[PDB]
Amino acid sequence: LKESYLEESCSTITEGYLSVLRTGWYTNVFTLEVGDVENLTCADGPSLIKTELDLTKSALRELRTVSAFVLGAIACGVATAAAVTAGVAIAKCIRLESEVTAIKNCLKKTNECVSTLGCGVRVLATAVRELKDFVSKNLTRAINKNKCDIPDLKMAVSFSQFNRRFLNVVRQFSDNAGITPAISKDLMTDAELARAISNMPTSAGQIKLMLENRAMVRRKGFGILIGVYGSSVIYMVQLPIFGVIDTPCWIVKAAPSCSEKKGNYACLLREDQGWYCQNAGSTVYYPCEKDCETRGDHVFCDTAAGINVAEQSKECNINISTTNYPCKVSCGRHPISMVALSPLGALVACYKGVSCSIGSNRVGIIKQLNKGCSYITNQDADTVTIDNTVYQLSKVEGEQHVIKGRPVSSSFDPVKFPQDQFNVALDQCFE
Amino acid sequence: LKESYLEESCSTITEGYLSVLRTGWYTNVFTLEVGDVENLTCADGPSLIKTELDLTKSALRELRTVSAFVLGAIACGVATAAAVTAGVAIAKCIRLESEVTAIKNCLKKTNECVSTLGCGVRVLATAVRELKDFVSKNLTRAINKNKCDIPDLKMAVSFSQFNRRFLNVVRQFSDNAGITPAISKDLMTDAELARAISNMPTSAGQIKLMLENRAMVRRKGFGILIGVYGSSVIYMVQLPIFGVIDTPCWIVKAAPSCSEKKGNYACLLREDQGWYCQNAGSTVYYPCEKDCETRGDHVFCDTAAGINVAEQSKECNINISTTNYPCKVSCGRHPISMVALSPLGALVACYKGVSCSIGSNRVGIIKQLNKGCSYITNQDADTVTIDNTVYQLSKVEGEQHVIKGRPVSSSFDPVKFPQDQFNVALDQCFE
Amino acid sequence: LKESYLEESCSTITEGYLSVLRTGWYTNVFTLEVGDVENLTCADGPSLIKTELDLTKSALRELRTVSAFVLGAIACGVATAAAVTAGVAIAKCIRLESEVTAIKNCLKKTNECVSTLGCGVRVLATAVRELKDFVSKNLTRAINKNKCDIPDLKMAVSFSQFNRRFLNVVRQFSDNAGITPAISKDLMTDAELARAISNMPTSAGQIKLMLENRAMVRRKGFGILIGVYGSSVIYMVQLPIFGVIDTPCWIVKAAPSCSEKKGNYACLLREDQGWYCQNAGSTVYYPCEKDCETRGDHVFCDTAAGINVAEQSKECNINISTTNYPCKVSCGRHPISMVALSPLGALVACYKGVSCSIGSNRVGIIKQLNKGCSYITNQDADTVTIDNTVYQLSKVEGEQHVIKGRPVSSSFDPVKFPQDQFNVALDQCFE
Amino acid sequence: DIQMTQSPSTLSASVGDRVTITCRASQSINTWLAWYQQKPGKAPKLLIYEASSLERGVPSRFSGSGSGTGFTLTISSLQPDDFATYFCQQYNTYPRTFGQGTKVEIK
Amino acid sequence: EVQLVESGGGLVKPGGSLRLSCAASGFTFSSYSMNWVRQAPGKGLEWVSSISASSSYSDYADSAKGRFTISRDNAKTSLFLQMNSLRAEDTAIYFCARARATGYSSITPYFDIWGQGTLVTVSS
Amino acid sequence: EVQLVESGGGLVKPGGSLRLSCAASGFTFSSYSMNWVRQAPGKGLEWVSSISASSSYSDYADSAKGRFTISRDNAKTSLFLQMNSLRAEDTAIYFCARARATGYSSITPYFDIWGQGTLVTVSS
Amino acid sequence: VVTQPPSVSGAPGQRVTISCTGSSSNIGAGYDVHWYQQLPGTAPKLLIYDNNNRPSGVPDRFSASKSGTSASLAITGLQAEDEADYYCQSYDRSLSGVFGTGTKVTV
Amino acid sequence: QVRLEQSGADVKKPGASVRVSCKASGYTFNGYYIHWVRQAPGQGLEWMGWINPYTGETNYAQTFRGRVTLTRDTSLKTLHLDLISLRSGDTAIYYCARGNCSISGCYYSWLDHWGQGTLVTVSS
Ligand SMILES: *[C@@H]1O[C@H](CO)[C@@H](O[C@@H]2O[C@H](CO)[C@@H](O)[C@H](O)[C@H]2NC(C)=O)[C@H](O)[C@H]1NC(C)=O
Ligand SMILES: *[C@@H]1O[C@H](CO)[C@@H](O[C@@H]2O[C@H](CO)[C@@H](O)[C@H](O)[C@H]2NC(C)=O)[C@H](O)[C@H]1NC(C)=O
Ligand SMILES: *[C@@H]1O[C@H](CO)[C@@H](O[C@@H]2O[C@H](CO)[C@@H](O)[C@H](O)[C@H]2NC(C)=O)[C@H](O)[C@H]1NC(C)=O
Ligand SMILES: *[C@@H]1O[C@H](CO)[C@@H](O[C@@H]2O[C@H](CO)[C@@H](O)[C@H](O)[C@H]2NC(C)=O)[C@H](O)[C@H]1NC(C)=O
Repeated sequence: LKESYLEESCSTITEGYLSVLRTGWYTNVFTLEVGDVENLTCADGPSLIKTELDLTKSALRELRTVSAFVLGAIACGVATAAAVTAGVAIAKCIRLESEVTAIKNCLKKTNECVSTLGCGVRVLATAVRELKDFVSKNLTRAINKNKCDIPDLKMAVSFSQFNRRFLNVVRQFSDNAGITPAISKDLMTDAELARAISNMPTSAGQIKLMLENRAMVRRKGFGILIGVYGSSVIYMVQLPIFGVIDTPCWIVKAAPSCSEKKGNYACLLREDQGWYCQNAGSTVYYPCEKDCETRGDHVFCDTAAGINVAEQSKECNINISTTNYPCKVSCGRHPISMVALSPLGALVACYKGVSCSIGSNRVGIIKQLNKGCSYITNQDADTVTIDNTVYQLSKVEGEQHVIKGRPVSSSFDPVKFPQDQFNVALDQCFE
Repeated sequence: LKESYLEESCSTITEGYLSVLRTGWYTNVFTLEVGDVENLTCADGPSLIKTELDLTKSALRELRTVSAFVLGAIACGVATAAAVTAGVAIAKCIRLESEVTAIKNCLKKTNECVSTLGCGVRVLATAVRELKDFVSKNLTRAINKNKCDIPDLKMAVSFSQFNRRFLNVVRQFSDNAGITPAISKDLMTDAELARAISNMPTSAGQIKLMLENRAMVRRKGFGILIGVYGSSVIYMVQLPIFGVIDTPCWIVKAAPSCSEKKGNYACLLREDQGWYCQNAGSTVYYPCEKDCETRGDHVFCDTAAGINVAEQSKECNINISTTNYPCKVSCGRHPISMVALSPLGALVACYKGVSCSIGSNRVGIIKQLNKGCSYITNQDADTVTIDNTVYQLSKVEGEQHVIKGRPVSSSFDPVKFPQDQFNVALDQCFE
Repeated sequence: LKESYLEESCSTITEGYLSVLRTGWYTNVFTLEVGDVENLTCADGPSLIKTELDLTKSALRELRTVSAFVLGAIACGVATAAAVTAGVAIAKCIRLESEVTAIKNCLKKTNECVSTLGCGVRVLATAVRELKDFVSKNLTRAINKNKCDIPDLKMAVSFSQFNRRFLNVVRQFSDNAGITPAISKDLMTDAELARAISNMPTSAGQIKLMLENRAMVRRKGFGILIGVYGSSVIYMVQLPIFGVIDTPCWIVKAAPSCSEKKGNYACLLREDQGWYCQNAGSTVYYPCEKDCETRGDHVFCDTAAGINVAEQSKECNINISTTNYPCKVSCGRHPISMVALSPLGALVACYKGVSCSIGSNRVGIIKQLNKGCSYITNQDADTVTIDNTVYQLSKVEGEQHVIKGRPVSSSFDPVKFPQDQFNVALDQCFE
Repeated sequence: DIQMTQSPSTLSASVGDRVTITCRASQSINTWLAWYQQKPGKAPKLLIYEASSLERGVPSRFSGSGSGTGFTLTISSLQPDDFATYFCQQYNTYPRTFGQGTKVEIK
Repeated sequence: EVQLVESGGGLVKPGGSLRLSCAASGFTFSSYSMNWVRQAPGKGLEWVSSISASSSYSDYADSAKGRFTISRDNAKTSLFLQMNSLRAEDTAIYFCARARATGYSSITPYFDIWGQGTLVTVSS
Repeated sequence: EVQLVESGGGLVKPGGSLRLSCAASGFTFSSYSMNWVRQAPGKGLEWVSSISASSSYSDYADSAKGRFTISRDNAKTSLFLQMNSLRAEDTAIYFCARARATGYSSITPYFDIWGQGTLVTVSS
Repeated sequence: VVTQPPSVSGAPGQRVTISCTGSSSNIGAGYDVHWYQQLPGTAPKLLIYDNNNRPSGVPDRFSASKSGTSASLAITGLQAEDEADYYCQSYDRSLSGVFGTGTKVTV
Repeated sequence: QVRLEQSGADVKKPGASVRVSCKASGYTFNGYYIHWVRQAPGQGLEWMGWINPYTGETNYAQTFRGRVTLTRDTSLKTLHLDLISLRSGDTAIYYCARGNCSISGCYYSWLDHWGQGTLVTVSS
């Protein structure tokens, strides 16, 4: 990784991240089969089987009831709407009785099937059958004459093992109204996700990536419940397709640049913080804090959460003083001392009335910082102290660079009125 | 549903929703009886009963220790404070020794009671008793002479079944410190919720509604732990009274309307987005993005999260260019191209340098969009593509209408300074 | 508690809270030992042990794959970054083979050890050993000749008890990418947290408070997975050091203050709402709702989530109209009627077109409120009604005071343009 | 700073005899005292790490003893292999400090 | 200047009682923990007692426990030590000191601002 | 205009080596995956190799694997192909083509902008 | 009881180190070590506000460290203004605040 | 076996600088500290400092801080000592040694394995 401190605007750009941007969805339609549990009944009263069988039946009936500018908010609302709308669009396609019949009849001869829905989308299909096999081959043999207080205690313990997955899928869909936020191990075993990843219509580059980053795959995806059908429960797991990969991405973090004249502060803060990537020659901004997740160099984002931004917005990283591009800032009379922790260092803003220091666990106070913004590289010190609050810096190594230049808040006068402004273009703050 | 695209301000209004607004709370004071588990002890050392008994005792001891403008933020906070303040008022009234005695004594003769508390509210009360029955009638007979390596292994498996509910209530209240965010199946079984709904002092309309929408009931409600009282734990579940029903509700969504003046962009975005309803001769706005939840035509909201807004605010949908009402907008020089997915279509803003298309899986590209805002009904296309990001449209069907008119961003000139503004009335953006 | 209503700016300050501010972290490195479960195998096919053993092995191998201005977003973002950056620093000290060997070799002789890591941090270390003891002393003796359908069914039931902790730690770290946001009972038992609190370089004043508030300790902390090292899993729990205690803290809440000028409304809202404390001769503001959890008089905050603010900011409470300090407000033509529920009362704003009342459940309507702001002390009424939405008041008692003064919105004329402004200093709203 | 002190400065010895070597700290370093053997022209080799312990590969005739301020290394029956310089090292503090050395030399 | 200034120390007999008062000035006294430290003539510093910022906690040495009582007024910005059952071994200079803790690695207070000291002589 | 321009094509003896070099211009080259596609005279297009945007991934056809090596310089906006162990079957026009994928249904790249083609002849 | 050498001495410009030693209940319990200076009849001045950390008005020639159960202060470039008492301080899990026995630097 | 192949000898002027090297092998490089230590002929062993090969974090003795700087390359599994402004008193053998750890934790660490000491000569 590489980090440039931008002294002109008290911001850092950390470069060298590799994109993994979610372009589409791969569907695995699970069929989980419970079987004729509701046709079984216990006459004996007190019984471990009866308690387990009643809990199994209750879970099945409850599942029958269940069925599905400040750019950060706007980008993540769009991303949430896009994901569920795409998923429901496939779900709507699978709902047809002829289609669930087709899936069920395919999985009647195999544990795995590929189906092309009438929508022309082709989906994987997977049976979960262990509970039906238990219910049909063993429990229905044990429950003779509706007797259930049987001495074969192994049956009751086994029953609580086989049904555990079913109860958890029911619980997760029941709690989440049928649209789970992440793919539980109960929805899709690792033995099934590895199989799904292998079957994806994707290059081996993504295959290597997706098998290594299985948790990131599992967390970017989601589930939709289709319904219950003849003692089988149908649900779909949506897996991410990462069709933009290895392109450049960089993160901007910023802290308040303030300066005093006539004894009074002028401050600016950059508002265009967060993740940027390049996609197909476009530059794309990911203003939502909740989407882009990082593992080493790889940054994982929903493309739906991206806002397209002119490539000239990079001029706010090199010539924010003089670019004609509307670099988005907030400004005012508000000198907030703070530490912006960054991948390879810290932006330390400290201003009148607040003491600011850096130090090491084995050396003590290494330096006392000047008023202003100090970029403390994470090799300079182990810690930063503000107001006696202690901040610990990252251990990760990398190149740190400084693009020297007179802070904008010093170079230009604040506009006399209205001096405080929110998320405005920089030409509107400074005269 | 019925959606009007409003070309004057790049916004849609989707109508036809039926309110289900939470006006009050119905309390069920659960008593859960654990019994004399603390008097039981095991001499035998290694035992399954000892492991389950020690887990039961530990859960009881830990539970003994547990005890309880940007209008979006302001509305969500007010609703959060209102709910917990409402519930704790009941808890304070239940918590009196004389009242928990009255509840406990009522539930000796029966598993269900109704108590009029001294605060004048009448609450349901429900006994959970299965664990005490197990502890007293069976386990105490099994643990003779403090022996716990009982060869009747059915006892240990049974014990793990009967105590499961207790451990989950403890876990949920322990993790949440006594105020659970939703009513778990462990707090309240479906049979208990259905019984509570039947008892609820409400019309048969809400009864049918609440039984069909049991998950929406279960998710709008919450629980509070009252405390532990010897061999028993007292907790209240709060169920939503839906005292405003079937009134008109509508959702506004908007995307950035921009126009090019001296080659520079002027933009506006409507910021009054989200849900609206008529309540009792007033229109009420629900800016809290987390509250209003939709099932079909029914929109489910907390009335405490509502902000009363003048009936004239509908003029921001009819005639935003000419109304004297202060229509809240943000404006500036910020041409963000994006897709605002909406119930019956999408708003698609695309501007200079961004390519924008609509397509269908079988047709391919149906059309290439003009710069500006296009309302794409969800019948015109399966998808919208921006920058090669593919957005998928809804499949739900309903009337789509266009209220034609020259965009405000074109028909009025932007104010020379300050041109960028946030949450301002529209007369402040355009001269 | 003491609450002053501030009629000059429709705000309350509730005083009398005692700080409990998280200054630092204390580490317990847990070693959980699974043993040679992967060296066990079952030939018999169908078996309770095989189902449990295969589940135990899958959990171990999946864990082998897992490895780790608007001041609110600013401060709570900084606190989130600071916490994980502090924890990962310690994790990287632990991660060394030489150090995990030192930890593991210490825990051979004892279940608890203290380690001074090579980077100088001093950490507790704890062995979780019950599962390895089961696996080695009993299960390995039971699985003779790779038989697993043994009639000693107590083995299988026991196995599903001993592994339960391990499975939950795996599940929690799997779901949370190795950084669990709160310390589960599976990560750290109460018997272990009490031991850690007892073994933690702090005064008995903190010790008593931490043992009383174990749930607040448990939720302010977090866990990091270090990794899996053969037959053992290494993870660390971070406990909060509360090094600032018993200092003064107060909460500001505010509601829209409006006045009618030319028959048209001017409004202001104070934006500096939330928690404040004194630390070591400085005042620190905690601008986000996700940190300062409160129990009784004790307010519990992350010091990293604080923004230092001048001591003169108290003049925005005591006589905001005369102070030259830049009191942060939003102003405009936007008369939102609402109830700001507060510890000892409610700020009720009601303005033209909205009806506002207070009542008691037995009295009925106590009063109908004037247009304006009213501070309803929580002894004046049980409820406030707006628009027929009923808000419940808190039962909690305390001192209530009124700092009388003509509202700023009335005493100063609104600025002609731009009248609507967000998060500006007050001299910019009013001439 | 822990000065370590080591005696005798050299030790004339013969094969089979019981060599014993003393090192004294200046503070209680507990058992945090390694011993090293250096042959001339060679890198040192760890014999004892905790003052009673013994490095995996080294001959069992070497034996460390003592705790706190005073320590010893003993060779139970010296072999012609064993004639070398020896160092103690404390590791209770930074800097790591070493004894001045003693050479076991042929009588 | 930030100043702590002790007063009320003097000569008392064994079994005597005395009340030290230390006036704090120049700092936000309600924010800080406050300690009394004593120095027997020709001897080292002994910690006597501690009071927390809002008086919710107090601790004493085993020599002072039960005998002494530490208290504060945050409005008059004054720290007080009642001493009862004084002894010859209590003859010392008593310093009030402002207590401050970093709290990152541990909670042990340093004493940053120290008063002038008042002598206390306990003899018959 | 967006242009890809191959160079380094020429005559080689069997067993010989050649290094093709395609200059990219008019587009943000670092944003795109880049490929080599070859056409034997009178035959169809054979895909030769692919390199990802930051070179982190590369793939080759079974005829090229081990023999050839694709590389890119993102600063000089140039795509290269080292070809070792050339054969008569390697006589073809080689096109550099900008690869692009809409990863909605699947990740298969289309090739949108194509170079001029440079001709490689391999004969004794 | 945290313990210190009664006096240390050095010529001007020499380096003098003051040792501070403790037990499993104070310095060994993880409580940090602070250092104080006291000229005759003066109130103590804080020299090291934590391990290692110097406040303002304490020249860079003062230095301190903590190492398990013990701690140290080293005055480099010893000068006539340094001829003072010095006390280490920590906290004891049972005895609460513990000062060391104090050291007179003699120049 | 664990082997620390150090650099051969070199000779330098006073005021020059020297970069010693130590190639690690046979051990999981990132997992164990490396200590650098010094032996001036006629004097006892002297500790330079240590480096953590995982993070590259270092400690330097008070007598070498500012003059020394340790470094590692995790790809070459190689360690380096850089020492600036040499003196006649820096005529010594420099050693590379792998740390191993007490059950008290790696703060308490001894030197299991040592490299062939690089003698460095500083002279006019
Ligand atoms: C479920 O039924 C199957 C088939 O009857 C049982 O499988 C048998 O298990 C025994 C061991 O207990 C083996 O000796 C047989 O060879 C197995 N037969 C087959 C066809 O697999 C099984 O035990 C029953 N119970 C469970 C929990 O699976
Ligand atoms: C708990 O105790 C009751 C009463 O002794 C047991 O109930 C009996 O159960 C058997 C079946 O196992 C029936 O045949 C009897 O008619 C039942 N008697 C009554 C009075 O209900 C019960 O089995 C015990 N265990 C559990 C788990 O309930
Ligand atoms: C590092 O030092 C440790 C001691 O701290 C050595 O551990 C000893 O190893 C042997 C052989 O496995 C065991 O017989 C001893 O019981 C271990 N000692 C303790 C205290 O457990 C270790 O061998 C050294 N080397 C490595 C690479 O770890
Ligand atoms: C696990 O194995 C141990 C060891 O066999 C069992 O408990 C011990 O058994 C030996 C005899 O083999 C007795 O001498 C000990 O007194 C027993 N210990 C205790 C504490 O009773 C133990 O029962 C087995 N099962 C479990 C669940 O631990």
